[PDB]
Amino acid sequence: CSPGIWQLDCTHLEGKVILVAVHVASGYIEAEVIPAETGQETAYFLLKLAGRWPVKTVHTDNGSNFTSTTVKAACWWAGIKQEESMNKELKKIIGQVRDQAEHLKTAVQMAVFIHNKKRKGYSAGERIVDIIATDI
Amino acid sequence: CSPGIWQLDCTHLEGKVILVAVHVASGYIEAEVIPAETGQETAYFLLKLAGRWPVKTVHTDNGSNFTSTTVKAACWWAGIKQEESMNKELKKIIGQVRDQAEHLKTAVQMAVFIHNKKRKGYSAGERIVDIIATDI
Ligand SMILES: Cn1c([C@H](OC(C)(C)C)C(=O)O)c(-c2ccc3c(c2)CCCO3)c2ccccc21
Ligand SMILES: Cn1c([C@H](OC(C)(C)C)C(=O)O)c(-c2ccc3c(c2)CCCO3)c2ccccc21
Repeated sequence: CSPGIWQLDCTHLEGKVILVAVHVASGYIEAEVIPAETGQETAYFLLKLAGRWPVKTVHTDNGSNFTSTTVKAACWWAGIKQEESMNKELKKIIGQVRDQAEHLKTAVQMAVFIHNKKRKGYSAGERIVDIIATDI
Repeated sequence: CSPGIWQLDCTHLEGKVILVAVHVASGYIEAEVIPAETGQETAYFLLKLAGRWPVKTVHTDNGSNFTSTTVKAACWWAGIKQEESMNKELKKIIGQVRDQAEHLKTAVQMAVFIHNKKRKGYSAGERIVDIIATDI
């Protein structure tokens, strides 16, 4: 599909919030552990994401995630418009690696690493880079 | 140069710590505002970075940044080996945009966005994506 389409959602583990972004065209994932499931966190995350990738449109499974003024401000400034089982796979790898790390965020980043590097025969990271490069 | 070489340093503003990573071959920047200039923050940042890009070697202007056990553990797990004026340009853009945002971290991410999108005639983001894709 379009190379600038992303998907953004939050999942929960150990009473903590995990913000997950998926480059739909590729399956590449970015994730962060946030204290509160607030629009301020979502907006800051969006700013980080747009400065790194060409983000055209963002989809979500909880539309109310994108109603706060802070979120709309972030999408406005970065020129972003609104528009899986990835949470389940990521939760799988997280469960697999959880005991190697004290904090949940470390295991989250470990799982992101594994998922993006996994070969399927390019990997998710290779796929996102190649799609965005080709589009150039 | 080699597409897997990164540069990592911390700068200071408003009594806060900004961790800055530069993809040397391209000039692409990632940055985060951290509470303390500790090895734990550096290690977590490195885990995030390696899961997103093919990180082979990391250089720094403060070698003692990479002596903590936590840092070496992160480089071990991700398979990372040790080995500008970007801080000044980034500080420039940050100064330019600082009044549009309440928090420093928002202005930092704004500056990262501007720098990575700036045209020079591809941009830094386009360059990193194209280098890493070509290397594929
Ligand atoms: C607290 N802590 C952690 C780690 O937490 C941070 C990443 C935030 C530092 C955590 O939650 O277990 C590490 C550590 C660093 C790297 C690393 C791993 C664990 C596991 C996967 C591979 O990479 C570590 C090492 C020596 C002392 C203390 C440590
Ligand atoms: C506190 N706050 C912020 C912003 O802080 C966060 C990003 C952490 C939310 C800050 O430091 O000024 C924003 C805001 C959101 C997006 C955005 C900008 C500012 C400026 C550049 C373009 O993008 C915002 C909006 C409505 C109410 C409160 C706000």
